[PDB]
Amino acid sequence: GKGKPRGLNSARKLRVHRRNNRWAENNYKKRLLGTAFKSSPFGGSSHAKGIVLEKLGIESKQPNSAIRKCVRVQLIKNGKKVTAFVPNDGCLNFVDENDEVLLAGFGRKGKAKGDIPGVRFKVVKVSGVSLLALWKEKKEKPRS
Amino acid sequence: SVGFGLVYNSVAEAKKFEPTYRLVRYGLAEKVEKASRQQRKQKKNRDKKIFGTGKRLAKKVARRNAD
Amino acid sequence: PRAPRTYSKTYSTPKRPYESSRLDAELKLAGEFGLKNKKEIYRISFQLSKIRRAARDLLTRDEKDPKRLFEGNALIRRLVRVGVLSEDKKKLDYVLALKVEDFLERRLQTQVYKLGLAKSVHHARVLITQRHIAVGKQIVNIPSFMVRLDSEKHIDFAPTSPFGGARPGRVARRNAARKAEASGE
Amino acid sequence: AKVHGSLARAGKVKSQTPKVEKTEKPKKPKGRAYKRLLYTRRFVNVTLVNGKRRMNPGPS
Amino acid sequence: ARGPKKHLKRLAAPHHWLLDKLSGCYAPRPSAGPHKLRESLPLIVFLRNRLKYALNGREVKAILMQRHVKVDGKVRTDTTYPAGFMDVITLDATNENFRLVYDVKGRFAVHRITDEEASYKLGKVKKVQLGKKGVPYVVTHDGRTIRYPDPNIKVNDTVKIDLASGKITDFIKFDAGKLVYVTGGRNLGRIGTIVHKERHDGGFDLVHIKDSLDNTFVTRLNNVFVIGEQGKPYISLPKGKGIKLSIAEERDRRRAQQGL
RNA sequence: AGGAUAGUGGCCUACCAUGGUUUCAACGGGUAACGGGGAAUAAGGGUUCGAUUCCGGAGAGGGAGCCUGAGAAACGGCUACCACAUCCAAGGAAGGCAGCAGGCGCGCAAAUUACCCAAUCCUAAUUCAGGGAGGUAGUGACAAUAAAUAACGAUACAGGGCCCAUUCGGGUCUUGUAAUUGGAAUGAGUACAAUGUAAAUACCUUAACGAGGAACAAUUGGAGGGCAAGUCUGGUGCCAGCAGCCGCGGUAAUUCCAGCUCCAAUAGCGUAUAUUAAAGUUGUUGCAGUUAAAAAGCUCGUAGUUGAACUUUGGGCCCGGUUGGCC
RNA sequence: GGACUUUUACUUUGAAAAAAUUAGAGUGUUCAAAGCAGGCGUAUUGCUCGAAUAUAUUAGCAUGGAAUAAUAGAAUAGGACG
Ligand SMILES: [Mg+2]
Ligand SMILES: [Mg+2]
Ligand SMILES: [Mg+2]
Ligand SMILES: [Mg+2]
Ligand SMILES: [Mg+2]
Ligand SMILES: [Mg+2]
Ligand SMILES: [Mg+2]
Ligand SMILES: [Mg+2]
Ligand SMILES: [Mg+2]
Ligand SMILES: [Mg+2]
Ligand SMILES: [Mg+2]
Ligand SMILES: [Mg+2]
Ligand SMILES: [Mg+2]
Ligand SMILES: [Mg+2]
Ligand SMILES: [Mg+2]
Ligand SMILES: [Mg+2]
Repeated sequence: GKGKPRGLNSARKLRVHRRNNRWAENNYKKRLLGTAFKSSPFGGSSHAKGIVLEKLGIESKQPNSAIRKCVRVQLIKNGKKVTAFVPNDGCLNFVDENDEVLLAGFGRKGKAKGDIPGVRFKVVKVSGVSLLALWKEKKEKPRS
Repeated sequence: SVGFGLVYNSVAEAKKFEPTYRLVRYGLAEKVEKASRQQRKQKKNRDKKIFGTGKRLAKKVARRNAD
Repeated sequence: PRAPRTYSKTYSTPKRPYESSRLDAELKLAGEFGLKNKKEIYRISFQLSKIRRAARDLLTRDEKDPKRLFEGNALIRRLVRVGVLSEDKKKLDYVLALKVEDFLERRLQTQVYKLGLAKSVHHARVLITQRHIAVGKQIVNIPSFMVRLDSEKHIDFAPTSPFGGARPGRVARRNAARKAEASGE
Repeated sequence: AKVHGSLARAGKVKSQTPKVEKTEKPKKPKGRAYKRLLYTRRFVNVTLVNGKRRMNPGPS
Repeated sequence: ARGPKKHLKRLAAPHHWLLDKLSGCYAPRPSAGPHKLRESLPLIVFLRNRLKYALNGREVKAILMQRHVKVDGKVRTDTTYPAGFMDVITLDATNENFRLVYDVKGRFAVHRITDEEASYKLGKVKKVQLGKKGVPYVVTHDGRTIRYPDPNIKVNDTVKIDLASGKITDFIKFDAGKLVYVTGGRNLGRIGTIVHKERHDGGFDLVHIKDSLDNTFVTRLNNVFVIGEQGKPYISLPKGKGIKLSIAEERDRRRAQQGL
């Protein structure tokens, strides 16, 4: 019974069956294929720097109506283009075009967050200054 | 306070078995006025480039300067 | 390179951050014993969990086991010496009944409060921190000193402290000088 | 997917909110003193107990 | 790699030296000599760490370069000289002699001996071979060769060396009911009597040893060192006589001593 | 069989034979692979990590070759070729920081071109010389330990206490509130000095100075639920924004922006990425497959896995110990 | 020395399996993380406790057992015993 071998000398069958079915997990498949290294905007990194290409107004998903004020940026280390959300009231006037930003994920390891469709990154800093510090007026955006 | 202590037999045994830094601390021996470690090493490396005493090249460059 | 140093954490955070049933119990303990924060309770809980684990895993084995005898006697002796466990109820199964309040009442703050000289646990803590208490001849300014049942009779004001004598005090000196000036001389 | 999404309206509410300065109040004690006052405010001075213990009740 | 190593990192030194983890990145690497470095005690370790006659290696060198210390009757000014089991260390001042024997906890213990015992030493026969010109000789455990030995001296026997001339004054055969000393393994420091031995052709002869108070254990033949007969050892035993009390009754003795 | 090697060996050569490995996975491909001691987590079983303090291996821009030597296929040795790079009077000559410090570049990502051989050890002809090995300090919120930002004093008081509190009257021990009002306690910081150390800087001590807003002023993140904490007050009106998830915002928003208040951890707190438990959502322990995903259309069949029962059982005699009803 | 051996799986016990790390004994680093120190005399020129212990798998090596599972024997007797 149970549809799996039980004999004392069936360890090879059990180990191989577990190895084969292990490929149906998400995390095991990503680790073994090296997807983060190969197919991921960051090179497996938590943060990445980019140059802002343009400012975008992303419409909110149902049942919400809003313009989400994102930026299209190109990463320095690999040249990939991503969309990053700029989190706070305002803070899109702090970003500007051709500026340098630092990006993190939202927190869902991919998996666009909330009502923002197809956006997986958020801006942490611009021109070397924390966006939170610029929003709280602790610091000021450098001219350069 | 808690510390350590040694008492020797006479002056000479202390002055031979005691480290230089403690001799200098107690005033028995003076501090040797040596150059800094870096410039000492640089001078040693400079002398490494010289084979022999150096009077040969010294008078040769003196001839070149006073020709 | 030089051999690595060994260090460990002395506390563990609870699995559930926000549960009122123990949040208020922790605030009760902190208010009763004049503790700075919840880490001071977490440390005692970590220590007591270690001791309870040791006693449980050492009672699971039968008597007259040399392992159980040696480590059980060592743990019993240590707890009795520090005073968290009384002279009576001196057994491993009686170790499991220990509570955080036992170590908290064996803290230096608690004893300094109990034997007069403090009138309050908060006064006890500031008194200890301000180098006014000597457990023996030694000034101890650590409120969690964990007195060990043989230094209780020896807790008094430090001889180098104004409460111990021989010094009036910084502010006392300043105002004595000012008061003498305002009086005359 | 609204390419025409108006970005000119960013910061509207935070710009138009009336600026109200924080009031000057005495400093609150920090550390064991703060735990002391919290203990008194929660276990000794139990002010509002309407129905059950209430910890941030409003006026009325 | 590329040649012999000259450094010994601390935490890689033998544990029985009892070196403090801190206060130094390195440990005294024993020089080549009569004993393997794993089961040897360097002079600097014995003089500084064990006897506290020196504060540091500089003072150890100051001691040695004055010809004060001598091992087995020779000055041996080498700081890291590998003094090992059964060796006799002599200090010209303080009028004392030491014999290097492990205590029961498997480490060399500071054991003082008299001049008569310091005059000689014991050695374990590692091999009996015919040398050049047909001259027989034996090799002891401390890397010593003695020509013209007794014909009845076989391998793993014990010989008594006069230590003033490298000559054998007596020998003990390896036989049942003889007091042996364990020099390796988990039984370092034990002193007991041979019960019997297991042959095991193909390697690792096994010896059964009974303690004085009837603790029976087994050990490899390579760790067995004959030191006499049932009672009356040829060498003064260290304090303890190698019995290996259990930790509970060591605790009980410690408490009886401390608390009177 | 010979040659070569320090030596065994297809290590190489001559001749001969046709062998050797493989579904019990050879061979090939990939590795964001140096192996291990070990680390994180962890009821048990496991999962994940290990470039990095110890051990072993390998390498010194990439290859190859070699000298000297006991020991090197060495690179702070040489030789050549390749790539890179320096000086030049143009003839030529000199190079190898994956040692220490430091610079450029790279990126999310990592410190002084400091002091010293005093300690640990190492090397030499050697007690003495040398050692960026090592140690000391600098930078340093990687991580960890301990724990300052205050503690004691006036007048209304729910009366929780005693003459049936019949009088804001009385010792009711009252911790418990109202910018008030008073002394006392002290280290953060400063520096006599000594100690500390090769010298020092700090630490432990210590003469004086050092508190009233003790301005000597604690932060971070939250207050719908998960999940502790607001039907408080303004502003906004599906906008701006918030929101891990569910959701909150279209004129009375407990969810946004603020003020007040409160909560949580606290010299730390939040965020991102990865990983572990939670996960009996990888399963041996221990899943599921009629309908939720999942019984090959059916049968044959090799490897693999697994395979009925039976052969000396049962009886007696001795020796030799014990959480156990009286020396 | 041979008129000397069916072969295993399995299980017991034992030798070894670096140190550090881990668990853990002792010790007022003022407490603690730590470290492996320290403690006691009248200090009249000295006595002394330590620096334990446990585990570290699979394979190999010995070693007691012979239930369980496999393997072999005497069928054209080319069989055993002297
Ligand atoms: Mg090397
Ligand atoms: Mg050949
Ligand atoms: Mg051949
Ligand atoms: Mg690699
Ligand atoms: Mg590694
Ligand atoms: Mg190499
Ligand atoms: Mg040579
Ligand atoms: Mg170099
Ligand atoms: Mg080199
Ligand atoms: Mg460098
Ligand atoms: Mg270094
Ligand atoms: Mg709010
Ligand atoms: Mg709630
Ligand atoms: Mg279906
Ligand atoms: Mg079917
Ligand atoms: Mg089909």
